Amino acid sequence: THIDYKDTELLKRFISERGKILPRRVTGTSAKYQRMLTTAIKRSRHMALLPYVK
Amino acid sequence: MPRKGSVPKRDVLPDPIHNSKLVTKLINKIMLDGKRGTAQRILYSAFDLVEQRSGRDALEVFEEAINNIMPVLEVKARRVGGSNYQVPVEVRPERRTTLGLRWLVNYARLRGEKTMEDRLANEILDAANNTGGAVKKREDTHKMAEANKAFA
Amino acid sequence: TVVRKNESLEDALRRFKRSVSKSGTIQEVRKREFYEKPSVKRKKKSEAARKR
Amino acid sequence: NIENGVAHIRSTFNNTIVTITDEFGNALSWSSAGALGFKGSKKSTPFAAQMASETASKSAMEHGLKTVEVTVKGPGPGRESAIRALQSAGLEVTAIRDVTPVPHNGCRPPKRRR
RNA sequence: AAACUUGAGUGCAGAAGAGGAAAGUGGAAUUCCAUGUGUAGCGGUGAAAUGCGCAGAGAUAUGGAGGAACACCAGUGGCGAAGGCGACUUUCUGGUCUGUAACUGACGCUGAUGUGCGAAAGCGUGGGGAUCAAACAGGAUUAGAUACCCUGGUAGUCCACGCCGUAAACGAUGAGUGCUAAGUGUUAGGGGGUUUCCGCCCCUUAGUGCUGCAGCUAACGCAUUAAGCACUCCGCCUGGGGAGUA
Repeated sequence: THIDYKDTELLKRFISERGKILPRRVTGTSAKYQRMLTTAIKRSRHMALLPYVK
Repeated sequence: MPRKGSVPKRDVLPDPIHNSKLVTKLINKIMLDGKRGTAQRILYSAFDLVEQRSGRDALEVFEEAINNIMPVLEVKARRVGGSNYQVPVEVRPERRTTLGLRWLVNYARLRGEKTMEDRLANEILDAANNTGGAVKKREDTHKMAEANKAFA
Repeated sequence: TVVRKNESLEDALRRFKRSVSKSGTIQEVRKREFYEKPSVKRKKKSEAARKR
Repeated sequence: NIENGVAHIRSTFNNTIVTITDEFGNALSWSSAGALGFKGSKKSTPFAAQMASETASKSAMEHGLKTVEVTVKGPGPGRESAIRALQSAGLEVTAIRDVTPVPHNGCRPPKRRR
């Protein structure tokens, strides 16, 4: 599949308790999932669906 | 052996008159130059004036006077270099007993009268009444170690 | 940024001492106390990863 | 103005500084370690925070602002010892925040120190 | 003079990527200014001082301007021939890998001279100037300073166009193609086998590491990413200084 940047609820379990990114070391996702995630988490920071810090 | 561990501390023999260990330890510290009898006679004539200037028996008065001598905080120097190097450290109970006996005698030797017949007993009643010279350096330690309280 | 109430202050600190240690504040500003060279942090991150 | 405010501390590597203000910040009172006769390098101690916190809080006295909900804004040794000593004044610390400036790799920091 | 398909290249179908270039967008922080509120220091160090502040400092709150970078993700990961490349979006554009076998039919490899890229610091013509900062100024340390430390600060750091063409430009190892125990991480695919309610297992391809035989080495060590066994071509060495100097 492909992460859409509007699907906030599956995308905000990956954000931190302040707004940072959890590494895949502590989350447990794969390699290409994590960097397909991170280009969607940062387009959602830009359109205020997720903060930069809380 | 002070680096193999600790030295085994040894037992003392309590006094026959007061039936007190604390009296005999005062005998040994006022024993200048190994003379046991010529110093013990003076202590046995330096609590009769205590019992003359106060109706209570002096074995109560001794352990009441030293409590205004024995401090609760002192300074042990830790080699930190450019820091204050003066850590306020509380006192172990063995050093708590000894260091009160030390100040009681070392300022009894610097009074106006010459005889330790009454050099000693004057400072005891001062320490019994929370005053004098051996009390006021406890407060000097409690104005020095209690001023540099940033190293608790 | 966590509110702690219905307790004392010596237990809200126990929350707050580990809500800062699990954050990029103290380990971040200790890193940026001085400018490191742009090829010595690539080895500093390599030593902080090969040891894990 | 009574019993509503924001407490700001920012303990750096020197000279723990504290300014208590209202909830819409207007600098009610402040104190430092230098304002207590600590001239230099004794100010970087938790014991300096033991007195500097309440001597601004208790010497506020203009409105009776007796709640704080403190804010931490500095990496320092007397960081948590300035909020522990704030309940010596006893002002119901209810919301502790570590709002410290953390850059997004923005500017060039100064040189290494040999 | 013909014939072939493996090498090489194009198709077709899938991917992955901080590969470049140009134009936009965005947030945190730094500095400066304007304002509100507010009061004695702030700052700095092994200790201080220079410096700053009562012409309201710092601290705090809002707003503004401007320049520079892009926290987290971020990893002995990815990409590029090397230098190198890290916010986000769009346009323009280069390369690699996998699989299929349709097609071309040795079209290949290396490459002197040549011609182009090439970190930083520099230089030129203009911009821009926030932090940082050679030179420089001042305060401390020391036995002594032009060092270290601290305050301040110019060129520079940044952009545009021309240059310069050098680095411990390093894997101190040229490129190409074969062949030669294995074990193990990881990245990008593919075909399987169960099936998993998207997670493993085995085989294979191309990268990227860590161990380790044979063999090699003067010894350390290297070991399918050779420094092993071969063949082609190119660069280069033949005592140390004098010297990468006349």
